[PDB]
Amino acid sequence: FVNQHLCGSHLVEALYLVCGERGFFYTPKA
Amino acid sequence: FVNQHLCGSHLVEALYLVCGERGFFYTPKA
Amino acid sequence: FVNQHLCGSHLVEALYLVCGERGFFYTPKA
Amino acid sequence: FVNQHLCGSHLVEALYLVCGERGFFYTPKA
Amino acid sequence: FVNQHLCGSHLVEALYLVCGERGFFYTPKA
Amino acid sequence: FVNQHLCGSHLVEALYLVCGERGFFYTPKA
Amino acid sequence: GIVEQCCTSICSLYQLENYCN
Amino acid sequence: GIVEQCCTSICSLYQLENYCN
Amino acid sequence: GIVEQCCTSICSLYQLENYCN
Amino acid sequence: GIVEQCCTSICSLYQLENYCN
Amino acid sequence: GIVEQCCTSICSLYQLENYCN
Amino acid sequence: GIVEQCCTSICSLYQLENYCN
Ligand SMILES: [Zn+2]
Ligand SMILES: [Zn+2]
Repeated sequence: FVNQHLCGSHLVEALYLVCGERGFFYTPKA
Repeated sequence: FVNQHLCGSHLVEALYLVCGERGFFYTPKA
Repeated sequence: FVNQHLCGSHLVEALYLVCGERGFFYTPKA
Repeated sequence: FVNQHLCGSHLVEALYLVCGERGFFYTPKA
Repeated sequence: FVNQHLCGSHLVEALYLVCGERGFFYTPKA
Repeated sequence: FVNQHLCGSHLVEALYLVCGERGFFYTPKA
Repeated sequence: GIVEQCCTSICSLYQLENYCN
Repeated sequence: GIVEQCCTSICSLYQLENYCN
Repeated sequence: GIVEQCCTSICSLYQLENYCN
Repeated sequence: GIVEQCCTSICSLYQLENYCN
Repeated sequence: GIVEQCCTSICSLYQLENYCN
Repeated sequence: GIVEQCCTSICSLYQLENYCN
């Protein structure tokens, strides 16, 4: 795996890919 | 607004759009 | 619902989500 | 170019790619 | 067809659309 | 990491995330 | 849960707001 | 319409151009 | 217009509803 | 190939790495 | 946090795993 | 190359066809 520049909805798609049926929390600072 | 079939990554994009700065949880076990 | 920064194809995905089977027009200035 | 099955939001991304600056209408009732 | 500004994952989606079952190579410089 | 059903453009986004700077090939005939 | 409401069945943007933090 | 052509059936990028403004 | 506003500034899902059919 | 592994069946991110250049 | 880091800097899929349930 | 051009400049769907198999 390589480092990622992920902004906006692209970060949520990556979380979905990584976590799958395990689920995930999306929690931005402010 | 309209009722959608939203699945897989589409469901997570929808949560991002709707929740944004508040953040969200995606928990398909629940 | 929260305010949205939506550029490019991200704006069209949001329109699809909001309008659904109602359909929509995508009409950029210039 | 090739023939694709294009559905839901994928169809709208395809219209954005193909039409761009011209804009488009998505009217699934029609 | 119109000219495209395509960065990141948006370029890969366009390749998928253009090439389909023919497949494609995604080969960034560096 | 988890096991996903990944199809069509979703499979290509996954390859982009995983491969990034290395690039990738998408060859569904193979 | 969310999958059952929004993927098997159909759900509104208002129902989706139930999953905001 | 578009759904029938491009989702049930299969359609080309040229057919998609029919829906540009 | 909407395209311009949502990108150079900010816009709401309620503004986007103005573009449905 | 990839479709059979990752779309009909299920595949891991590690299997996806087999398709990096 | 993660949201901020992945966007203003860079992050890895292994860092993202910290956010699964 | 193509990746660089489409992002730092602009490119066409016909240029992208050069990358199909
Ligand atoms: Zn983007
Ligand atoms: Zn999809």
